[PDB]
Parts: sequence; C-alpha cells; structure tokens
Amino acid sequence: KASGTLREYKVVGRCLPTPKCHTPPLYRMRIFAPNHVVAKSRFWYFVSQLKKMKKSSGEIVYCGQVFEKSPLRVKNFGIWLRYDSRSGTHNMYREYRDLTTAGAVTQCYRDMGARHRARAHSIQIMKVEEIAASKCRRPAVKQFHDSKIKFPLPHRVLRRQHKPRFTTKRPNTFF
Amino acid sequence: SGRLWSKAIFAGYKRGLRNQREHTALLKIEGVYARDETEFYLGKRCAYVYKAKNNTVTPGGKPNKTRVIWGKVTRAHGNSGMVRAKFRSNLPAKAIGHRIRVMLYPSRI
Amino acid sequence: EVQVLVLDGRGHLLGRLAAIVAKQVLLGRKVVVVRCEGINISGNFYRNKLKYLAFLRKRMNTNPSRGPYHFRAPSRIFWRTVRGMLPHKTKRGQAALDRLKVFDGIPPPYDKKKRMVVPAALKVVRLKPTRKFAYLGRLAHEVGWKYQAVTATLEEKRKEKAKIHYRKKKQLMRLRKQAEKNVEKKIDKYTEVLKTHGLLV
Amino acid sequence: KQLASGLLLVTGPLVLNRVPLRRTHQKFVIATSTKIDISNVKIPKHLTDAYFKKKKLRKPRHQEGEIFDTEKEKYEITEQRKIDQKAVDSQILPKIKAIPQLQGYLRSVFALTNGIYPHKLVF
Amino acid sequence: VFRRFVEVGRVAYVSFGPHAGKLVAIVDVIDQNRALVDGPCTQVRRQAMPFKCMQLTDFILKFPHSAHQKYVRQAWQKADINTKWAATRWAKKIEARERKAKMTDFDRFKVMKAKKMRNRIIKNEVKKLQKAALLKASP
RNA sequence: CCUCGGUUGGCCUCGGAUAGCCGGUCCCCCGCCGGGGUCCGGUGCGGAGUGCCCUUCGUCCUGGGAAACGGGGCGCGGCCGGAGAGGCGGCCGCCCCCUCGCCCGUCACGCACCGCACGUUCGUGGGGAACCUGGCGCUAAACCAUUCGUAGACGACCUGCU
RNA sequence: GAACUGGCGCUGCGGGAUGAACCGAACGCCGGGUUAAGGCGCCCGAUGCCGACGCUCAUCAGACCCCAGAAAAGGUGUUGG
RNA sequence: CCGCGGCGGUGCGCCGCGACCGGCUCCGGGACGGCUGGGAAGGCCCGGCGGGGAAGGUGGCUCGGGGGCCCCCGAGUGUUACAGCCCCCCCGGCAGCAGCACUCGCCGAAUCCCGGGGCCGAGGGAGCGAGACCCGUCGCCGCGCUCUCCCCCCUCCCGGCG
Ligand SMILES: [Mg+2]
Ligand SMILES: [Mg+2]
Ligand SMILES: [Mg+2]
Ligand SMILES: [Mg+2]
Ligand SMILES: [Mg+2]
Ligand SMILES: [Mg+2]
Ligand SMILES: [Mg+2]
Ligand SMILES: [Mg+2]
Ligand SMILES: [Mg+2]
Ligand SMILES: [Mg+2]
Repeated sequence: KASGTLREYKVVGRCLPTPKCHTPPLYRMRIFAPNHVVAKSRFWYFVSQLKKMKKSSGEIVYCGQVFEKSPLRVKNFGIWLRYDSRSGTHNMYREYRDLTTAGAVTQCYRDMGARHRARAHSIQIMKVEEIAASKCRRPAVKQFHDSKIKFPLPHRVLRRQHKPRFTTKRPNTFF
Repeated sequence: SGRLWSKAIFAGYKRGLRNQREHTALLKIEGVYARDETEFYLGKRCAYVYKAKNNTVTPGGKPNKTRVIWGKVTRAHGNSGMVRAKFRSNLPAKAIGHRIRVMLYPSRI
Repeated sequence: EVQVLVLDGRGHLLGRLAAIVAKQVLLGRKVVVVRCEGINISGNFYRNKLKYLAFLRKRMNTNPSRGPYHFRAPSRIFWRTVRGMLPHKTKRGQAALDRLKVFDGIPPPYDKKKRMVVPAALKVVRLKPTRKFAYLGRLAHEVGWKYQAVTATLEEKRKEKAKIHYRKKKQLMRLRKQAEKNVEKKIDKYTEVLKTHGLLV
Repeated sequence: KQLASGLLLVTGPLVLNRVPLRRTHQKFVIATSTKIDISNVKIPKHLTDAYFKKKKLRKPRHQEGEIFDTEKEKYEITEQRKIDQKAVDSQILPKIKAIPQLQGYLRSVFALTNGIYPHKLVF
Repeated sequence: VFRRFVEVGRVAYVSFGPHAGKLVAIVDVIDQNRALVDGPCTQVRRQAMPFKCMQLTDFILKFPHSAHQKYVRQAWQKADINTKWAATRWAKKIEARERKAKMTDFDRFKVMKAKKMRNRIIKNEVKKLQKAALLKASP
C-alpha cells in the first residue's frame, strides 16, 4: 500500500448466501486507504485474517467514504496499531492532533515511517478514537493543551533563495 | 534608440545524458525563472546574430559582416524559464553561452 | 549581466556557492569571487581539516611532481572546487574556467564596487544554527597557506577606508534628506504622482 | 480604422513623430491599454488598401539592363497624401492635446533598459 | 526581542498560498506547524493553515480559543482591523508595491518625466547646501 | 587597406548580526572633526538591489515653471588622494561661450522612402603591415667566433680582450 | 551437476558512472507529441517547488535491485514504544 | 509585332512576411449539470424553552510578585458569572450547496462554448450530365433563401430638404 492523503472508508461485506445460511452475517470495518479500490482490497485482507472468508467467497455490499464529523475543531486522536519490524512484531499506541481522523492516520503513517522505518504494508491499524485532552498520554500532545498557549517563531529561514538568486543584501531572520 | 528585443543565452541543445538533438535549442531568457512566466515568449521570434569575414547583403541596408540565423520559440522547457526554441539551421556549437535575441515579433498582445 | 559579477565569499558554503557559480559561468557571465578566506564549510573544523589532509596524501608515488596539485590558498581551494563542477577537459569547460576569477581578500580593482551575496549558499539560511562549521581561511592557514596574517592586516586596512566612504555616504544622504525637507512646495506635485504609482509610499 | 485586407490603418500625428497615414500588420505591433476616444472623426472614404498599395514603374520596354534606371529612386509624396494627412490630423490633434503630456509620450520611442523585462511589463 | 508571539487571536498575514495577501486571525494551535486560522471579514473561511505561510502582525484580538465564527467576526468588527491595518505603514507599503506592478506604459513615461524633475530640483539644490557648508575656516 | 569578433545604459565599496538589526538626535570624552550613554523613529527591511540613477526623435516660433551661484570645453596651469593587482579618482586658478539645454505648454517643419529582417550602443573596438603629416626626442645590445676552467659527454655554465 | 521460464550467444537503444546476462524496451529514413525503467545541486536534459512530516552529527557519517564490502555483542547519544 | 490586357495551367533568380482552411498535439479561460449520509461540516436568524456535562477554567473569588489602601502577572477555585466549549433538543427558520469566502470528493448521453503555442499540407481527371466545350466551385453530410403573403427596424441612386 502506497499513500497520498488518506481517506477513511467504511466497508460492509458478507459472504454470498450459501444454501446453508441464506442470510449470512454482515461485516463492517473502517479502512483507511487512498481510494475505494484500495479500501475494498484492504477490507478482504483484514476480514480473511479475521474470519474464514475470501473475496471469492464474499462480496462488498457498501463502500463509501466517511466524511469527518467535525473537521473544524482541533482534537486529539489515539491510534492503537501493530506493526512488524526487522525483528518480531509489536503492538503500539500513539497520539496525534489533527482536524480530520484520516489526517491523523496519515500523520501516523508518516510518523511511523519516519521513526521506526515501517513501510505502510507492515502497519495494521486496529483502533482509532477521539481522546479527551485529560486522558492523553503522550507529552508531545499534552504540551498543546493550554488556553493561553504562547510561542514566537524564532528562526524564519529564507525560503525564496532563488527569487532573487543574486542580491546585495544578506537576509534577516528575526521578525 | 532602443534595445527592442529580449536578451537570452544559448544554453545548449536538447539532450539526454548521452544523446543530444541539435535541431532544438534551449534558451535562458534573463528575467524569467519559472514556467508560468514563459507564456509571453512562447511564439516570439528568436535571432542569433554573429559576424564573419566576408560581407553579406543586409536587407534595408548596405552589405556588412553581420549574419543572422533565424528561429522561433516553441514551448517551455522545465519548471524554470529556460524555454526551448527551433532555428532554420541548427545553431553552431560555438554559440553556447552567447547572446540570442528574442525579437518581440508576432505579439499576442 | 554584461558587467562582471562580484561575489562576497564571506558567510558562504563552499559547495553551495560553487555549484551556483559553475552554472553561472557556463553561460558566459564572467564572475569574480572575492574574500575567499570567508567561505565556510559545513561540519566541525577538525573533520574538514582531515578531509583536506586526506587530499594531501593523494599523490603519485612514482613522481609526485606530476601528481595532484594541492593548492593551499583559499582562492585556489575554492577555484579547484569549481574546477570539479565544470567540464575542464573540454573546450567549453576551459573557456568557462577563464571567465572565473578568485581572490583572497579584495584586491583594489574590486573593493570600489558593490559586492553581491547569493542567498542559496549562505550559511545563515542553509545550516541549522546548532551545527558546527569551519572557515576556509583558517583551514587554509593550517594546511600550508602563508598569507593568513598579511591578508587579515590588509583586509583590516581596507575596512577602515570603507568606513570613511560610508560616513561620507551617510553625510551626503542626510544632506539629501534635509534637502527634500527644504524644497517641499516645488516638489509636492512631483512627489504625489510618484505616490499614485507606488514609488515612495 | 482597420482596413479590409486586415492591415491596420494607423497614423502618427505627423507633426509629432514623423509617421504618416500608413498601414501596419496587426501581429507586429504592441497594443497598449491607453486609448483616446476618436469617435466622431471623419476618415475619408478613399483610404482603401489600394490607396496605400506600392506603385511600381520598371520595367517598360527595357530587356537588356545596361543604362540603369536612375530615375524614380525617389518616391515622391503625392500632394493627395499631404491633404489627407492634414485632413485626418486636423481633427485628431486638438483631441490628443486634451489628455496631458500625451505628445511627449507619443514623441518618445519605446525601448528596453537593462532592468525591466517585457513579460513583467503591463502595457 | 520577540516583540510579537503566536497567541490565540493573533492576526497574521498570509504571504503565500491559496489565500496569499489576505489577513487572518488564528483560533487555535496544532502540532507546532499548523494553526486553526479564520478570518471572517477578510473573506477567508475557517481552516487549518501552516505556520510557514503567515506573517505575524502586532494586532491582537481577545476571544476564547476555539471560539465559534460569530465571536471572531464581532471581535473583528469592534476595534476593526481593516482600518488600523490598511493605513498601517506595512499595508500601504505592499499596496503601493502593487500599484508599481499595475503601472502602464503611459504611466511609466509620466513617472520617468516626473522623476527627472524630482531629482533635478534635489540635485541642483544639494549643491547649494554643500557650498553653504564650505564656509568653515575656523580654528 | 588585411584580420578578430564580442556587446546592444550605469550603480563610485560600511562593517556585519540573525534568539536581532537600520537610521536620527541631546549630554560625556579622543588631539573643531570622531567615541560612548540617554532620547526618537523603521523593522516582512521603503534611507527598500522586489532597489537606485539616467533616459535619445531633432529642431523652429512661443509662454509658464527650475535655476542664475550653471553647464559643457581630450582648452590650459597647478594641487590632493589611492601600492594588495595604486594604471584610478577628486579638487583649485585662468581662458570661449549662452542663458541653450531639465518639466509643462504654444507653433510648424524634417524623404512621410508608401507593412516587413542583420535596425539601436559600447566604438574614434582589439590586432597586422603601410603613406602622408607636424613637434619633441635616443644613438644599443645579444649571439657566433676567440680566450678562460671556479664548468663540462655535446650543448650549457663561470670568465678576459687599446 | 539438474528442473521451469526468460535472456545472452545472434541484440542495437534508454537507465544502472563503468559492464555479454539486471530494469525498461527490442531497431527501416525522418518531423511533432507522450512515456517506460530511471532521474531533476553542478559535471548533466530536468524540482531556480516559498514541497509535506519526522529521524540523524559520525576525530573511518550516509547515499538506491543484480552490486561490488560486514557479524556476534554492546552505548545513561538521541527518538518512539 | 506591340499592350506593364484578360482568362487557363506552369513558374518565382535569391531572401522573406502574412492570411484563412484542414490533420496532429500541448495548454489556457468561461459557463452548465448529476451523485453522495437525496453530501459532511459550515453561515445568518443576539435561536429561541431548556436539560445535561466537563475543562486546554470566564468572571468572581484565595496566596504570592510589581505600577499611585488604588491598577497589571503567576499559582489553587469551579460550572456562567463581567467569557466561552460539547451533547440532547420539543422543534428549528433562511440563504447557499461539493460555494466567483479556494475546508474535504467522484463524475459528464448527468457537457458545452471560446482562445493561444508548436509540427504538418501527403495525395491530384471526384463531370452517369450537358451529349460536358473557360477550369468538374463535385460526392456524402449539415444548413440558408426563392418560385406564398404580410408586417417591423436601420437604410438608399434618395425627391425637394429646415
Ligand atoms: Mg537480451
Ligand atoms: Mg558461437
Ligand atoms: Mg533470438
Ligand atoms: Mg546504457
Ligand atoms: Mg554502479
Ligand atoms: Mg522523436
Ligand atoms: Mg545522473
Ligand atoms: Mg541543468
Ligand atoms: Mg456545479
Ligand atoms: Mg498534392
């Protein structure tokens, strides 16, 4: 699985009605995939691991994006995920602050890739919750819970280094 | 009493790393350092002006030592000005890092 | 630019400065880089010195006189770095090399000119503040350069002459600031038009 | 006005910049954003392209060219052109005199310096 | 040092990006890189914007963090920013930077003629100030 | 005359910091100029290189504004500054000129070459033989040969000769 | 020394600096356009994007299939769990 | 034989410019519609009757720090106060609607118009009709007008014109 800006898909599936249980149970899951094609394929991967059913012995009954309920309020997300490193695999819990839950999972994929070098195919996210700041655990997020939060912007590095590329005056950083 | 043409530099023919196609030339125009700026110059006529020993007839004038290889700008070449152009006869390699005028000819303005 | 382009190597990063210069000289545009002893190289001083001490050890053992020429002056050090970025073995590259000029300090055809600085190669913007760097001039003096002291003296003498020029410029600019303070009614209709057009906010 | 052949009939106010009633190509000129309203001016009907078409003389009954045609090398301004220029300019000069310092603007010659570039310029 | 900080209710100027040149006041801070900015009266709706684009200004509003949009616009209306800014020295500086770009060919002629006199009157009169300064022969 | 082509306005300079800078002023102290400390401003730099300066159609009537204390003369004579690669720059006195040149106006003309490109500068370019033209000037060395042996395979080197 | 498929031999071209076999792709002589694998500081065509998020300081740093150099075991160096 | 004659084809001695038409391609504007959770949120109507909740804790309080017992900062206080936030509403109303306030999609029988840059011009007797006769301005396809009559608005050799 590659990435992009991740999108949360709810996928509902079931086995074909065999003439033994004409109404098989319906199964719903939350898949985070770049598009509905990948989301459907990821659905069978988790379901076949979970319960004895294959894509051939089943079908998708619904696959639609889950728009963020409150994409205009900052919130803290707690992601429970497991992944396999070069050694054996591990269970892990991380916290992120973002407007959209898909944006949090994207952050988790990059943060996991940046720190533990875990490629996206190595990661399985099992749980994503909206976590209240009082219940947050990571100090990286706890430091952002303050009504009178205050910080300057110390080093403003020049980013227009080539417009112009030649100029008599050296830039200044403090503002 | 006026420069009347844009000043550009012959940067080299279009090429890969080991294959070069002399039938198009890459010109860097001073003042354009992005793709979107190149839209102005995308059709204009570019001229390479040089001198020689023998005199050559000059239209609207007396014979002189100046000769010109004409051409016109085709399309932008990559993310920062440096548009690519085609000439009637492929430019000599001695003109690399020399002046090519962009002559403000047929204007869409 | 038809005129030669003078650059102040003080505060500049060796490779970052040379890569810009090498392209700038491959397209004509004669270029001069003054104050080569002010160039900075990223990384702590000791590890950069070892990098040059390694280069001293590269030498044709059968006949070192034909081996690599380890130039010691900071200008020659910077000039050699550009030489690696150009096709010096081809005619086009050799011609580009001749367009370049490198100087320690600022000799006196160039100190009377407005120096230029490239931001894409500045140590202030390209290096994190909590990183150790090294001066080219100090490194050169420690690998064989014999003119750290004399250049520093001559450079200081140049700086004092510049201050006199700068005090005169401020004197004449203050005098001009007073001037527009005097002529106000004979200028108001000319100031205003430039104000409608963005000049002199 | 633009002519029937597509060539733009333009004039310089001859007393100002030495450009008479003359055609010019549309694609070979730069149109600026500065306009002067020339409504209710009278353009004579006899200014077709056939008027400004170049007249040619040589070569009537000369096959072997040895005695050179040293005459007609001077294109003469026909008096008819003189009156037309004065007629059209008569009603256009006082109108351009209204907007300030247009004459000096039109007397000047457009040019590029070692600063500005044409793409950045808004004409 | 550090005259201005990133507070809740701090007005910043969006230098580059989709809303380049607009004005905006942040509502909340996120992950040290993005801020919940929102400008109701500057025609930029509430959204997350990175800290790398905006330009910090001395203007500060007072309202609770994560306040709803109705509270920001009234705090923007009272002690209104578009008149303090825009008739602040920074704003007329960039807007005059805009006027220079829009200048047409005829305008460029008038400025060139006007600037010719402008410097002519200065240059021919500074020579009177220097010659007036030459009367210095005291011990 | 033979040959080489480039280019198509100039910027005449603080030192530098970046978790800071820039400009201005009132008091103290360095042999009537600088250095400190207060105070005042600007700081997405506007005393801004995203900047500044010049800007060219030429003239003729013709007024209004700028200036008159000015310009241009390779015209002269003299002074001063710069040594890192000064190869440069600045300033006084004399003499010719005109209120001309810079903005806004009045007035009309110039080949207006009839749609067309290499146009426009640097530039009186660099280089090579040569004629005329005036003035001011100078009248030498090297190598061979011959000696020397502080030198030497030959060259080379050290040497001497009204 | 065998099995299946492909290739080299018989094969040029783009990339891997370099290379019979790898990756892309197979070839009449050309113009335009677009790609593959691979790349876009400079050599060297192309990121001269106000690219996004983090990690990392090395007194032998690291830098891309085949591939051209490394292990067991350690660190109160830092990061996450 | 002459006309700088026309009509046909065939050309230009070199160097060029332009026009529309068509094929191919890369881009740029402008507008329309569908679907979705018959979009999610969101904006205005101080949202009105409220109920409930907590803290990234408003006001008010307590202790500790400064400026002329008065005014600002920090730390504990909780439920609305001299701020706010979230859920449930008994119910909402209006506008717009994947927004020309650029938060987040997939699409076009639910899709059309206009423009720009570049390369190209290959081919050469298409006349079922007259019995071709100046040269086929022709097939397919899409159109317009006339062999029907009225009106309406600019006009026009106009007819005198005020
Ligand atoms: Mg093969
Ligand atoms: Mg064999
Ligand atoms: Mg075979
Ligand atoms: Mg290869
Ligand atoms: Mg290799
Ligand atoms: Mg091709
Ligand atoms: Mg490469
Ligand atoms: Mg390149
Ligand atoms: Mg729509
Ligand atoms: Mg044909």
